[PDB]
Amino acid sequence: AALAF
Amino acid sequence: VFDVGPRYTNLSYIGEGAYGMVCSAYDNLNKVRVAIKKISPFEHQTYCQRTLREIKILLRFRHENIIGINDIIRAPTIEQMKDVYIVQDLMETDLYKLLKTQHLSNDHICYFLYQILRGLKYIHSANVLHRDLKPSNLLLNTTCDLKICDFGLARVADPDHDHTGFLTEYVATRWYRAPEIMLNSKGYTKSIDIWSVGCILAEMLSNRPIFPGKHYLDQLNHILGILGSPSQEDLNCIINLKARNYLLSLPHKNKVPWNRLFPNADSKALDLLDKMLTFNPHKRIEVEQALAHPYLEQYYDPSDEPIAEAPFKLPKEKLKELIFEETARFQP
Ligand SMILES: COC[C@H]1Cn2cc(-c3nc(Nc4ccnn4C)ncc3C)nc2C(=O)N1Cc1ccc(F)c(F)c1
Repeated sequence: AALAF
Repeated sequence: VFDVGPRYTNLSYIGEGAYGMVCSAYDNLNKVRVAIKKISPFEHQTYCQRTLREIKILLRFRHENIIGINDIIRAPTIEQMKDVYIVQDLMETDLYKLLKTQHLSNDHICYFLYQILRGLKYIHSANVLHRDLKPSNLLLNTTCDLKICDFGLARVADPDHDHTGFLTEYVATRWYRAPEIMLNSKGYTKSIDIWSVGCILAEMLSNRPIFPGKHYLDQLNHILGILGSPSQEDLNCIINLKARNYLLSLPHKNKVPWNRLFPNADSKALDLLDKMLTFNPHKRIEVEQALAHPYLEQYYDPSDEPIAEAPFKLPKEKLKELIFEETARFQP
């Protein structure tokens, strides 16, 4: 998981 | 009555306090929805003091992770002023509402904690203590931007006058109180806020308050139930006899391991939690160290974690006068 904020 | 009519209409309820109400409304000028807090505090001295300290702080602070004041609506004279309306950016929810139903990914916990500490670095750099950090005071929008709000209990830090006796009455939210509040502290040092952030981190990991004390001393007993008995070195700081002897009277307990309470948590998050939830406030991690912790490595950038440009160095009738003066800049 590497969420784009 | 929600009298913000010159340019603000279509009001929808959000929440309330002992002396006010927060609503959402359409801004006919900027063509965006905003939040408006109707504040009616003038009949109670406590309500007035909290309103004034908050307006003074929020108008001076300017930070992405702290709610700002965009406008203030009130009558043109003290005589006619019964209510004060504070206009702010609209935030879709808060961390309390979010944690009631939503599991957070590790990335969300990391980014939310980073923003909390980023805002807190600014607050502390102005020599101000928030003193009521908790999930409902952390506003969130749909893009996961976080802003700290509710500075009604805020104070300028005063470590020289922090000492008090055992069982001294305290106003801020019970579940987020550091152990020393119940022992020997007035909550006038920066370490008070770090403890609350540690409680918030634990709550983000499990969706439940870590220390849900039901009354004043039960709070200390929940804390010690997890941290275990304070060490001899930490008892060295507790010199007031009633507090010391209370702790010595308790049966021995060993520490509950963080990895047993939070088995699905990132090990680096638990190492930072341990440092925030340190019993001895003198050994507890400070906000700049917490930002530099390995858990926050993907976000840490001290050049992009600004500090304040300068430190922040009465009857209800007189407090009303000061609220009028403080809000004057918003009159046309
Ligand atoms: C009722 O609020 C309580 C608390 C939290 N809070 C939330 C917000 C706030 N909430 C949203 N949105 C939002 C959140 C959740 N869902 N939504 C939709 N957006 C913008 C803002 C500024 N402001 C405040 C605030 O000042 N306090 C303090 C306070 C003290 C005394 C009072 F009398 C008082 F009325 C309010």
